[PDB]
Amino acid sequence: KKDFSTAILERKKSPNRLVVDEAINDDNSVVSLHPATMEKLQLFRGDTILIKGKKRKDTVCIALADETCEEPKIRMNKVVRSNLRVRLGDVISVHQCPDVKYGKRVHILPVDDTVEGVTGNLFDAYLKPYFLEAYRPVRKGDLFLVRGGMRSVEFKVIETDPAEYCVVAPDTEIFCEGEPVKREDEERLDDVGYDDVGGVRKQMAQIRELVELPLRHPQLFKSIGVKPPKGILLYGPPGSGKTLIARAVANETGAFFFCINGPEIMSKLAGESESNLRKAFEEAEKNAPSIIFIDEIDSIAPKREKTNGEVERRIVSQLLTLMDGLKSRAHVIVMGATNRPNSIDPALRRFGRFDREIDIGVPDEIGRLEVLRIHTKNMKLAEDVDLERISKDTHGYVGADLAALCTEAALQCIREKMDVIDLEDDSIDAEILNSMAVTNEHFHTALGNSNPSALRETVVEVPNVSWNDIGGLENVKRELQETVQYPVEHPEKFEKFGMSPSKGVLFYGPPGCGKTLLAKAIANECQANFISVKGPELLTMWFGESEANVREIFDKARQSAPCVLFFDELDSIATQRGGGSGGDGGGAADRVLNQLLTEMDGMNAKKTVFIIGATNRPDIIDSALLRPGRLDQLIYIPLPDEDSRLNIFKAALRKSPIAKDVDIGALAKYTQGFSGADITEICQRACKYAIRENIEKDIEKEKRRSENPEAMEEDGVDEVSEIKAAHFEESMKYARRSVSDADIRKYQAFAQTLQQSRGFG
Amino acid sequence: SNPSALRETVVEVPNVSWNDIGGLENVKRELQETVQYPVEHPEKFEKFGMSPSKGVLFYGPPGCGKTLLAKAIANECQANFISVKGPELLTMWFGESEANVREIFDKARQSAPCVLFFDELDSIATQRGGGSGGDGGGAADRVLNQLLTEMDGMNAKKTVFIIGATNRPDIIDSALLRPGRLDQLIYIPLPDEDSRLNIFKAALRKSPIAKDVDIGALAKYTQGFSGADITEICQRACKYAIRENIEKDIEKEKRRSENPEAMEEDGVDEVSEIKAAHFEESMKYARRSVSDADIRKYQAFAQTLQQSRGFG
Ligand SMILES: Nc1ncnc2c1ncn2[C@@H]1O[C@H](COP(=O)(O)OP(=O)(O)NP(=O)(O)O)[C@@H](O)[C@H]1O
Ligand SMILES: Nc1ncnc2c1ncn2[C@@H]1O[C@H](COP(=O)(O)OP(=O)(O)NP(=O)(O)O)[C@@H](O)[C@H]1O
Ligand SMILES: Nc1ncnc2c1ncn2[C@@H]1O[C@H](COP(=O)(O)OP(=O)(O)NP(=O)(O)O)[C@@H](O)[C@H]1O
Ligand SMILES: [Mg+2]
Ligand SMILES: [Mg+2]
Ligand SMILES: [Mg+2]
Repeated sequence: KKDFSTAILERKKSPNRLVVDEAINDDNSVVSLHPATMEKLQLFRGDTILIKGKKRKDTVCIALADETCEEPKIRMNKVVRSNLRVRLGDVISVHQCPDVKYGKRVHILPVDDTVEGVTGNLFDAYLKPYFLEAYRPVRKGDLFLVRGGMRSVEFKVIETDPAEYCVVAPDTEIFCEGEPVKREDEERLDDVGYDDVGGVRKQMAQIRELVELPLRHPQLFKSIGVKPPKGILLYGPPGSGKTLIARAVANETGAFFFCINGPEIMSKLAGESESNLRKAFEEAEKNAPSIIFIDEIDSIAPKREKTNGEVERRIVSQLLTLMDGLKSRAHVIVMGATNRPNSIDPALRRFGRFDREIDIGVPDEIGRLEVLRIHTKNMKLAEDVDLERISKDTHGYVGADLAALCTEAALQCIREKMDVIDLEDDSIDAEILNSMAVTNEHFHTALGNSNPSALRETVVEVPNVSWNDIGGLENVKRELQETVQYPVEHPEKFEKFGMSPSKGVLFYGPPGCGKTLLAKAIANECQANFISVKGPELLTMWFGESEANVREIFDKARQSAPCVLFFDELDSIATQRGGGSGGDGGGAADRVLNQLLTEMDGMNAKKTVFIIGATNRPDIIDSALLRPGRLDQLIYIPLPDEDSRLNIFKAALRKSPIAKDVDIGALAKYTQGFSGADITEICQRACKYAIRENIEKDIEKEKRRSENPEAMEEDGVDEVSEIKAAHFEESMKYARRSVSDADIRKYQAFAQTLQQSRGFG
Repeated sequence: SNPSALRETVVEVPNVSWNDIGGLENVKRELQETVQYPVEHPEKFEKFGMSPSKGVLFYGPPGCGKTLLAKAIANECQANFISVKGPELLTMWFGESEANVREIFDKARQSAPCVLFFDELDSIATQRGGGSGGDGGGAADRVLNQLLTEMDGMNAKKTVFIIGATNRPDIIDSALLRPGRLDQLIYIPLPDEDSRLNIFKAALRKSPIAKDVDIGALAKYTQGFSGADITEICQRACKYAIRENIEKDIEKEKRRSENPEAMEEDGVDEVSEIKAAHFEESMKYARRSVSDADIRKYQAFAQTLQQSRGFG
């Protein structure tokens, strides 16, 4: 089996599907099909055909024959590619045009920017010389290019007869009647689509199967005897993808789309907001199938505790009544968008309303890369821009932030060219304008000068850490496999033996021994999402979103199953219940303790969700967290031993320029009782010393050359500046253990007597 | 899919029976008198001109089966069971406020007969601080005083029994032990040699245990272990067996794939029963959750718990 969640997105290869390719002819009403492809299509040489494009756009052209066109090719020209909205490499479908429909009229009008420089009737110069007796097929809404000399005027197919498409026979009596098709109309063409949304595939698949399927193929649901949900609610960080995704789905499904912007509704006088809502719903019902996208729904339907006026609760109630009135099932779907899912009134998040919710969260590396590719598809990038590096460096960047980053890169490119650009002149040199290109350094500078927005939001992603990055801890990994991986990859195994596992683990040990890394590594092994939460972050949550922060992170973990919810730095929240119970500063630790235990109680029934903790202070750890049904498994992470420290050094320096004479194993003997953090700080000090050394070396070399320029560039060239043993010796000189010999036997004692904390002392 | 009404109080008869609980014969015998008789036979007490008490407190080492006894006695009497934990009560005040404890008690009244169990009294029933103060503990003080107030009005409802459970009898507020409240005191001891065999059997009553595993043998070696430790031993053993049979199946499939001509021999996946080796390995890492110094103290409290309403 496989994960069939992302199955609707898959394109089903068919004999009628041909890949896009360049044509041998620039004819706009004629393409060229390979003879074999035509035979599969039952077509013949020079036969009109309908090409199915993207965004519900299609054109009509006569297919020729040529053996150079490989089987998975169609050989269309640039104009057809633009009309279909398909770039090279897309997979269009081909259908026949048996009804050639020799048209009596083919209304043709020009575009203003393609007419600049025409001093004669366009009908007698462009249209008639190429259409009369040519029998060129024409598809309404497609821009065919024409030439009548030096100027090239492109006309849109305004109004054919038949209306859809026809063939331009000699009987087509028509001329150019005015210029009403100015180029600015392109703002509503090629606007949005599936290809314009990147970084979301699971959410996009969910939206498509909840919106497009009920509206295009309701027969499936009717036969299965299930009524599909009518309420969808997109939510996520501001600027992520919501309004784009809604419009993309609406345009791709080809259903009547009505946008109800919250500010627009609330900016009108009382009695017009409700009137507009009623009109929108009525029009959607009349023109079914339909979609009603309510952007910024939080403004028109905020939490009832926050809304003050009566003409706001009235609008909320009107919206609720209208949604309740949609149970007629007139192929109408109401989709929402709100960055504040909790700010929404609870009534909306109920059956018969917005009951199905999709979280358009922060994208991962591949998503950011795809977003950047989408946004830079039009910019004049140079041949040395590496978007992979930028995507790796852009952590916490939503799509809007990436678009702003591209814009800032372009601006920085302009600033570099400001020296050769004079602002006083009302016009800029054409050659200078066309020679501006965005380089990688511009992007790096823009990224340095740009800041992320969704850097505080919880991130649900598979960590990149593997077992290799962690040195030693073989037994800990061996037991973690049993505790986590087996009940996830093989859940039925436990049911076979009639015994359920435990969904809780606690890591206790000296600081810097690799407790945070183990959680990430085990998540990576099981390919399960990882949610990182720190005690300091939890403590500020109560002074803020309050009760709905811990509940929210746990709900997110539930929605993201399988998951590994890690609570680092339990030394603060899990502080043992004070004997003199009191205070509000610790009344937040008591909250993050009791409310957290309450959620732990309800989490054992979810399955495939494991709650892992980490504490450097097992003495103060609340004994309640150790209860069965909670973090009861206790795993001790010891200080690395002689063998483990070699692995730790190697991992810390797995990508370092270390010299050939450095004995990694030698340091292990001298560094005993040092945590992994100290072992990494040793390497950091060594790297800093090497940087100092090679900085001084390069400075001395350049100063030697400048102290008599006649001195030529000798064979001496900048070297690796590898980390010599001297640097490691100097680092070990200042290196100091972060765990004392008196603070290790105590950890051993707690390893012995930790779970006994639920009783007396 | 995720549930929605998973935080709401559930008023249902638990599925736990006396069989799931090992040992504790005397505790069950006295619980019958304390609970079942005044419910099934209410007129009996009126016949003798003496009313019973609607309060019980379970105090003992953790993992000895205090939560299970309440559910079992509810199941025996076919009475509804309402489970409330101290951590849940503490967050109620920062929320619905006064109308959470009142609401659970009203629900218990409406659901009579009922067994209102307050697990984890170690937090709400924290002894009234000598230096009374603070708002973090001002929630424990609330869930204490407001709870006692409801207990006072609950003795007239009849067929409603309030049971508590505390692993820290030292800090238990002396007010909860007053007559008209949780005044009956029942001590749940650590299981003895005979009880541990029953606990193992119950934990493994639906397990594939092999024919050579001596359940009684483990009982001798595991002394001072709570029932939770006895169940974690079985959990470790099951995990080891899962590892063993996972590796066995992987090796078998890899053997077949390392030359597909090798046919499917008579060897087929077996029960993968829990062999004695798994139990030995589990006992290797098994560690008591109750120390020998933290059992004599429970005995001392069994002796001198109800004397907490006076001085120290
Ligand atoms: N996944 C994406 N792929 C491509 N462009 C994107 C993507 N996400 C965002 N953008 C770009 O960034 C813009 C901002 O996103 P938008 O769709 O307005 O977000 P929003 O969630 O509706 N914002 P708000 O209502 O202010 O919280 C879009 O209009 C695109 O130009
Ligand atoms: N076993 C290890 N192998 C390799 N690097 C390690 C190891 N342990 C610690 N480190 C390094 O030291 C850093 C700190 O350790 P970390 O994994 O954050 O432990 P922690 O328990 O979260 N520490 P603290 O929050 O300070 O108590 C890691 O991110 C690594 O760079
Ligand atoms: N007498 C017993 N017989 C069988 N299983 C038992 C017994 N005592 C404890 N257990 C097992 O151990 C688990 C924990 O015991 P439980 O009945 O929750 O005691 P508790 O007093 O609520 N513990 P705690 O809240 O940790 O102080 C039970 O759910 C059973 O799985
Ligand atoms: Mg929006
Ligand atoms: Mg930690
Ligand atoms: Mg209890």
